[PDB]
Amino acid sequence: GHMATLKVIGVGGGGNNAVNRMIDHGMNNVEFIAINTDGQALNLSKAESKIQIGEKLTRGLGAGANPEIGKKAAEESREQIEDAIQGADMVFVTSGMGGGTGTGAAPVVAKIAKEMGALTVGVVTRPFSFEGRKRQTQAAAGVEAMKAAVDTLIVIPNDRLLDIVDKSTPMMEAFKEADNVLRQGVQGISDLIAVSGEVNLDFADVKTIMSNQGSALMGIGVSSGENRAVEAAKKAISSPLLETSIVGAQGVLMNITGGESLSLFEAQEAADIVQDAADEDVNMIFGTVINPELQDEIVVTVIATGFD
Ligand SMILES: CC1=CC(C)=[N+]2C1=Cc1ccc(CCC(=O)OC[C@@H](Oc3ccc(F)c(C(N)=O)c3F)c3nc(-c4ccc(C(F)(F)F)cc4)c(Br)o3)n1[B-]2(F)F
Ligand SMILES: Nc1nc2c(ncn2[C@@H]2O[C@H](COP(=O)(O)OP(=O)(O)O)[C@@H](O)[C@H]2O)c(=O)[nH]1
Ligand SMILES: [Ca+2]
Repeated sequence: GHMATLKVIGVGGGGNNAVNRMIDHGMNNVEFIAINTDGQALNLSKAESKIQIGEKLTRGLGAGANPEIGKKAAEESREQIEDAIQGADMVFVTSGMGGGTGTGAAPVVAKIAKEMGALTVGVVTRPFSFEGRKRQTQAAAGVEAMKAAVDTLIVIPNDRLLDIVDKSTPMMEAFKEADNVLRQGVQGISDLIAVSGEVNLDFADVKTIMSNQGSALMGIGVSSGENRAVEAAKKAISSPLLETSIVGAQGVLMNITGGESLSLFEAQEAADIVQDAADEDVNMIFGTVINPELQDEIVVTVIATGFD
């Protein structure tokens, strides 16, 4: 045995960007890997591990919006990608769909990770509508290839970022909001592995809900005071940024963390919120953690799968 190990792999520009910002934000117990055709971007990566793919193919340039180049680049560097993944129990592959490198290389990276035995989760963006129909169509083909290669896929349409900004919100601030989805998902699973809960969930439960599943929702809700459990549950299952909503979920992993005041009744309330919002009979795998360092705060974390 061993404690399950997580790796986060950014593929292409947006994925590299997300890795850098996640490192800026602070992340423990996760190995970051930056993968790119673009050697200039890779040289600026904050990631401990860097893989320049397609050296012979692009000679250190990007893939110039041709997803076939990203795919061939990943295939040319297959052994390097294998060596960088080796040992991971879980791999998150993050990439912006629509360009040349991520669209083509990220599904190959995901396929390698899954063939190497890792639980493989993709977190990808679709391009803004203002980038045009061709970019959207190219990205859609990437999303489909991603879905065929991963265990579970989280898709963030970049157009959703236009729903959470005002007319002055800096573009980089909007990008950081999108980063929260992956980042807090990683932090949640890390905490799940590391702590023996009063009603415990561990990596085998993660595998049961996420293995070979397709579309997924991951979310988290923190609340306090009067209706804290219902509120936190509602916040966990309702991100404005995700393409896949909770509605239709057949499998759910749900954890509630609270202080010593965490009540049985409010645990039921929270679990019921997820049940009814799913509008399905949900196979729930339910966990609970008492963190006495919490006072009046409750945290609800949800991963939902089983839509397809
Ligand atoms: C700044 C700030 C204030 C507050 C309040 N916070 C902040 C920042 C962050 C960042 C993340 C969080 C909340 C994390 C969370 O609470 O996660 C619970 C985790 O579960 C656990 C955890 C421990 C256990 F002992 C057990 C168990 N019973 O042994 C247990 F179950 C959990 N992770 C997942 C999960 C499932 C799928 C996915 C994927 F994306 F991969 F698809 C990711 C995560 C689930 Br489902 O559950 N905060 B935050 F605390 F809100
Ligand atoms: N949300 C977000 N989307 C991004 C970011 N960077 C790029 N994108 C999106 O990702 C798409 C592909 O860009 P990029 O990753 O640079 O292309 P690649 O390097 O060829 O894979 C773009 O068309 C944008 O829609 C980012 O930092 N955040
Ligand atoms: Ca646990």
